Amino acid sequence: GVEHLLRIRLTNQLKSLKGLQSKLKDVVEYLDKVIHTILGKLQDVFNLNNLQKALTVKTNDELMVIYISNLVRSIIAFDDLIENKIQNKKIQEQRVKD
Amino acid sequence: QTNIWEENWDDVEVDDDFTNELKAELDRYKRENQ
Amino acid sequence: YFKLKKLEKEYELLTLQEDYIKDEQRHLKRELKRAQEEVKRIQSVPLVIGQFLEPIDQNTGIVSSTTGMSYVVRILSTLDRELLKPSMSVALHRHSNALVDILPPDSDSSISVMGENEKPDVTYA
Amino acid sequence: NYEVSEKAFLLTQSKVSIEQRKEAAEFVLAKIKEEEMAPYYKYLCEEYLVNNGQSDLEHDEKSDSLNEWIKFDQELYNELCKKNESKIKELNEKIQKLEEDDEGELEQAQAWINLGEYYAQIGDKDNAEKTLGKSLSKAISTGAKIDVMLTIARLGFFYNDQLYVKEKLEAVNSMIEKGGDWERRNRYKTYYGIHCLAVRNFKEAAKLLVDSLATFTSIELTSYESIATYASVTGLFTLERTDLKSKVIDSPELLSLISTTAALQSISSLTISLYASDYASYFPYLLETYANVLIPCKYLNRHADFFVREMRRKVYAQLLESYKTLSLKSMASAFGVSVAFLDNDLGKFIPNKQLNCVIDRVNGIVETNRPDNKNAQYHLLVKQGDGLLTKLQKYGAAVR
Amino acid sequence: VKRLLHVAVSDSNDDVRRAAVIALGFVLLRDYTTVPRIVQLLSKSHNAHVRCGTAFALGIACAGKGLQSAIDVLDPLTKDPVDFVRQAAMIALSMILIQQTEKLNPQVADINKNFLSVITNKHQEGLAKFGACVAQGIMNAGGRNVTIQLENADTGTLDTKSVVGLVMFSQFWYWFPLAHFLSLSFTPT
Amino acid sequence: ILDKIFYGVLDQGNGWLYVYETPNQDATYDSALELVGQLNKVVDQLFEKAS
Amino acid sequence: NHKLSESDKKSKLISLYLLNLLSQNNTTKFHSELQYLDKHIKNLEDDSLLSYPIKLDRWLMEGSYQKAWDLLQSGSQNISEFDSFTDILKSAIRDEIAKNTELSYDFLPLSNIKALLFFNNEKETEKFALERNWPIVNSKVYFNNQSKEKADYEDEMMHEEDQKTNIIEKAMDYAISIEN
Amino acid sequence: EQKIQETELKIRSKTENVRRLEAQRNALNDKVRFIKDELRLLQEPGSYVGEVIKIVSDKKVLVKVQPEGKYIVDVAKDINVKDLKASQRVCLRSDSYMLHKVLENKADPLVSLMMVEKVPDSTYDMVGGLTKQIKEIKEVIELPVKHPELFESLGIAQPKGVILYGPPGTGKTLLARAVA
Amino acid sequence: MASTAVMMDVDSSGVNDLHHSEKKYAEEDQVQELLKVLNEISKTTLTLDPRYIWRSLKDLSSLRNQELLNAETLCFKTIEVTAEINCFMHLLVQLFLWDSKELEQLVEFNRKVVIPNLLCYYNLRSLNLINAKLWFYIYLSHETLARSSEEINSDNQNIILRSTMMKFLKIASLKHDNETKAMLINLILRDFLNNGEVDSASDFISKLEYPHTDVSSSLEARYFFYLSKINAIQLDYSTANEYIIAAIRKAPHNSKSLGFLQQSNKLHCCIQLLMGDIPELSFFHQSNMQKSLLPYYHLTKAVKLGDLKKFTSTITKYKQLLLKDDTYQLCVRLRSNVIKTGIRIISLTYKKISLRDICLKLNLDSEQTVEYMVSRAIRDGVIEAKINHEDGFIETTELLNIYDSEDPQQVFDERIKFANQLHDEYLVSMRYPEDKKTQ
Repeated sequence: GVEHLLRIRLTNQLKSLKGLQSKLKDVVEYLDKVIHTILGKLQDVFNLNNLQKALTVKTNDELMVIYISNLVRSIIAFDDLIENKIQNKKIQEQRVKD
Repeated sequence: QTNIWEENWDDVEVDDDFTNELKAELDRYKRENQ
Repeated sequence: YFKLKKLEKEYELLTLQEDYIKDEQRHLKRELKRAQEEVKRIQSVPLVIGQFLEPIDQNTGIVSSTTGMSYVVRILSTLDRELLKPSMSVALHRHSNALVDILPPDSDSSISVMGENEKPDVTYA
Repeated sequence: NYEVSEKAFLLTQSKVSIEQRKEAAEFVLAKIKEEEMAPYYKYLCEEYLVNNGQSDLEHDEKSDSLNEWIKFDQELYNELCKKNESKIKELNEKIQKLEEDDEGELEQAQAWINLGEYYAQIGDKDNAEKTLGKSLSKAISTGAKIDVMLTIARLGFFYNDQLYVKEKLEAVNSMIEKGGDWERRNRYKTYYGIHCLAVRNFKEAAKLLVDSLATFTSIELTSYESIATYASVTGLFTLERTDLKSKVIDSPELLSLISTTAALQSISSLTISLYASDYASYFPYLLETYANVLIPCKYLNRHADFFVREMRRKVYAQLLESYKTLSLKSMASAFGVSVAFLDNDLGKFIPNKQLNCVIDRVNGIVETNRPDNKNAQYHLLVKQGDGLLTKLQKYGAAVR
Repeated sequence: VKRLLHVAVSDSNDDVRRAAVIALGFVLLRDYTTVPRIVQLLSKSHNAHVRCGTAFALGIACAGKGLQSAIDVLDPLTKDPVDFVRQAAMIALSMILIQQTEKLNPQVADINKNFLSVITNKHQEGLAKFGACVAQGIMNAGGRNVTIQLENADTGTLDTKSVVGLVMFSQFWYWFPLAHFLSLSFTPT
Repeated sequence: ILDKIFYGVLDQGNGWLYVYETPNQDATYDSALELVGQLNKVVDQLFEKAS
Repeated sequence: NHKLSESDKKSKLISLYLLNLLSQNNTTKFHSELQYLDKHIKNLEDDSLLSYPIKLDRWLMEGSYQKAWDLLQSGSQNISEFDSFTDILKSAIRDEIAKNTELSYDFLPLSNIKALLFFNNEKETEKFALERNWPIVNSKVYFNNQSKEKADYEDEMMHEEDQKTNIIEKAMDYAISIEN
Repeated sequence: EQKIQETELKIRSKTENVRRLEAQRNALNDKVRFIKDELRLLQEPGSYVGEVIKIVSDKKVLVKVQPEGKYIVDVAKDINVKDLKASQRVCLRSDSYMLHKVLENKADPLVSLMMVEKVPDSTYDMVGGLTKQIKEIKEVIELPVKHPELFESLGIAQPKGVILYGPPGTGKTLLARAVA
Repeated sequence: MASTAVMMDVDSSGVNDLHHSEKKYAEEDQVQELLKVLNEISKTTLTLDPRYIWRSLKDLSSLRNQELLNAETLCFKTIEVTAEINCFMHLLVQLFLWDSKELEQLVEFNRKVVIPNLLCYYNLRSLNLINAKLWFYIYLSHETLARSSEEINSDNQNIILRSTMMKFLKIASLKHDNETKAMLINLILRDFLNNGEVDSASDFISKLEYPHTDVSSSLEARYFFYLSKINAIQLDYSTANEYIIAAIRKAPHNSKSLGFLQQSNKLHCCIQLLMGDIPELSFFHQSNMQKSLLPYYHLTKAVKLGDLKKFTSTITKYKQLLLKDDTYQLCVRLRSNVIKTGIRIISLTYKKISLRDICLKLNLDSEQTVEYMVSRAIRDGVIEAKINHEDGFIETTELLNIYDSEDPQQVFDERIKFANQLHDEYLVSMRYPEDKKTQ
């Protein structure tokens, strides 16, 4: 019945703001609400960033092979259809006997 | 030049082997001198 | 200048001619997908087991019924020749009576099963 | 056939000794008597012609030919044409009678093969082929298709040729994957290890060449020392030491023929002396091998510096290494050799793309460095989207 | 139109689309021209309603006009498995086909007989025969001597009353006691 | 017996060799080159078929 | 065609002017003028004046000026009319060497750099080095930063690590999506 | 003048985007119906294979369905009675019990120890050395087989059956098969 | 006979009538394909002779008879119109040194064809029925001059031509007034490549490429070909080569592979030289010198070592061949560039060498120019090393990366830019089969 209703990636990002929105406010809220220690507990994991190391760059290492098929992904596209379709056309367009 | 040899890199160079031996002697001859 | 106001102007149509289509483009595009749904959705469970025999063509084949029927039936548009397999235990629609799916598993219909001691208890010699 | 093309090759290569010239065609002189060899021995005498093969009673007779033995006579032709005719005539009506009687098919093909082998003895890269066709036309057996191999192997390597026979070899091989059961596979692998040994095999069929021995050789298409000799060298010069020190470390094969031809004594042997990591001794054993091995034998010459210097590299690469360290002197000097010169070609390995050598001249010092992941990830990546761009345009050429 | 299209493109409900397709031939009235080429898309579609709504607008646009070309597009639709479809197609044709008949248009014979065929057919619905008998009677409206006219080059100008019966008749299998509205565009020869 | 290098670089003034590492990089395009090496050929052949 | 009239210092002029172009430090147009030249070598080699710039350029281009810089002091055209750019050029030369030094060297004796700059006074150099803004202690020009690294623009593009590749991804995914 | 002249070439160029959408039309709409097309056949009663016992003049093929028994039933109009054969694998209209269409008939050797391997393979060279026999065999079989009329030309009745007598067990079957 | 000759023309006109119906997709490509067949029958004999009668009677047909200038006569306002033009096309075609020797007759006639009742109303109508090559290809021959004195003032006809080509560049309205265009440039390009500095190539570049589709890949490549030589002394190499790498197969030429593609290849060889790459001439041995490579090989042969003397000697020997190809200007740079190339492999391998070993190689060459010569080298990079003479130690850098950088992934965007490559261009070629099914 739900299927009778409605009718990949991006959204995943889209909360990028949400907590971060209220968060500093939430501080400034409590900051200027009382103007608790939990907040400082939240704090230390902030440093958990600018963290990036050459360790980061190892990504591309991985990302290298990640792209190997990118040809092959379409290489078979790069191969078949219009070859055969032309053939099929060459079939079809040459069909045309009488 | 013919058709298919092992081709590339490239023709390299020439007169080495005997040159080497010429020196392999000389080398060893120098090493005989040693 | 002249005959174009006659002529040229009539090409504004041909502009729209495009503009008619790419609209209708997405139509089939979507009309695909929500429809692409159900053509998938026609599969369902409370089936009858059987054994595939041999395809008559692509999307046609003979199977065996556990009941002893064997008939020309339709199949998955899913499997073709590749994923279609030479004989198979097969999922059978009842009255549409067609091939729902191949079956990887099982064993023991009759026949009367198979003798299995998995890891037999006897050392040789 | 066999020694012909080599004794051809022998004298066609003649540099070192007149014997290199002499002793080869010596036989061939007797052998063109033995067989009517003229028709290619014709172009064989035009093969090494315009070097020292410049002395013939048909083609050319020149003083600057150190080989006069590349000579003929028209009697040879008379001898030939008679032999030829004789051969021809006999087989003709014979084959014609086989045709007359509808006598056998392979039996028809029989005299065909007989008709065929002449053009090997004769040197005709000819009728035998058409004969082979009309042999193979009469073939109900891969065993006759086997003769294709025989034929084609005698075809290609009577001239030490290339591809078609190899392709034929491919063709005749691809036909039945019975590979002549165990054997013609070898014969396949043999000549495949020879075709591809033009000029290469290098990593490729040298293995195979090494792989099957002694399981075949041919007589007329090869000897047993030959295969061994060849198989050793390249496979040695190329293949994995582990393998080599598993295999050519020694094999009953080797153990059989070790020094039996003396001729080798070196190839792996003095390379096992390389594989004994001397500095010097092998470095002489190189040319000690080279001129005794490479120059003498068909592919062994034409590839040349592939080896030389590559074992010469080989001596840098695994034996002496970069080396990762140690003052080049202690290498280049304490090894009693030319510092600079050795270092030069040694330095010529710096850009060869093979050196992980890191080499100073002044300090005469050498280093190394990991080869990262480079290897061959994208580097060759370019080639194929290109090889597609070939198609991609070729496709875009399809169109109309 | 672009909206109407995309709307028909973008709506779940088919009737709307059907409708949306139908109403096209109104804003598409003045050119029946491309309407076949127009519907030549919607001629071919998984959905009946689409293929239904096709019939009307084109059958409307050429109602007072020609184009067996336009017509012939619909004859496959006259065979679309839903009788309601062909019923529409039946109608749509006759809406065009009045006065056009007899070797001027030879096709009318079948088309007529098709009705009769259907009208004979017991396996054709009272969807099918409905439109058939009606589309027959359509062709025969006003002693068959009368025509169907809107934006009449006679006046060069519209008359809304011509329209009305259509839009009235639009929902009929919805609400049956309507089509008598169609009497409006009946026009003398 | 990596296998196998023997080995680094001895030094006269001193008396010893060097060292290095094994693990280089994964076999990937090595694996892949073959494919895209293979691909064209038959499809080149396939283009030929269509031609 | 112009044989109708012809003259000589026409050589000298363009010579001066190529040398001008040369001093004007516009490489291709300079060279492409040699290409725009009608008869080139036929013209060129036969004029030492014409022979200056490219032979100079030979030197000049890659950055060893030694004889070139020397040559222009001895240059008969420099000795005749050309000393205009010769001055410019000298400076023009050394600034590259300055970078070449700056590239080749961090810390160079003030003698060597002067030896390089062909100066008599090193304070001649010291200006340049400090005009170059070169870190210097006594007797030695230093390069602590041989280059301009950071410095504002050329930013926001590469690092275009994912963003471009993300868009590439995005693109590729549109090359996947718009493939529809 | 030419004022509105090239104005065509504007829309005259537009002729293309049409054809893209035109390419798209097919590129799209082909799918739709097609994807739609399967929807019907998904509604089916079934399709009866059948094993034809025979036909008669009636043009009702006489058949035993494999799980069912024998029914004599009409054919499809698209097939002859003559093209037909017994046992014939066919699509039977399920509940119409008439031929829906014909399939590949499957057939046919048998068992009971009379069974037939049909033209087996061996080559006579493989027991080779017997060939005197083989030649005799060829003479008694192959030449009779390959060209019987040579013996008809001679005007005999050539061997209709053959004997072989002597050492046993070479793969003696090969003797027979290879010739055969 | 003359019939069958004309019968071709008839059938061509028959297909010209297919143009007199409409484009000409056939007719042009027909005319194109016909232009291939133009070789076969030919002569003028009763070809041109009855052609007058076959034309008869139009004024310009009689004007063209001035080009006929023979014994024809015999006997034989609409069907005669573009046919005559199409024959004026053939009139051009006639003259290839086919049915002609000195087109300077026809030079005037070119104009006197091109100018009158031609070069006028054709914008979309005549579809590259102009072949300005065939126009200029005439003058191309004549430009064997030398002789003309230029001629004239200098050489104004060719000037006027550029202007006349400009007069099409004018007439190039981008209404599809295109195809022929950059030939006109290719002309002017090679006219710069006669005496000139292309740099208005940039202005030529400013306009366009030969847009786009309908042009023969040939000229489209022949575009790049010259368009390369722009970057040649513009000293862009890649892009130049990229043009070659847009040029060669690629415009299928095989016939034109022989003389012409060598030229192409001749330049191509120079590129990696300019980039110091020296690809394997192992093939470039063949279908090559003979008449093209081997000096480049000799160059490469040098450029492998880059021994200035030995290098120069090549030039010294092949200068005229260089000169013949005006490749001389090149390679003068690459002299030390390989010397510097060697520098890299002199053992930059050691993290240094000292001064005077890396001087030693220059103490093999020159001294304290070393300072320069290495700064000369270090200048461009081309090696990465350091020094200080204070130390007198020439310090040769790692040159070592664990890459994990975008460096390969640049090369993927490369691939990625081809991820669509035909993948898209299939959709490009999806229309043709299936929308011609719609017809």
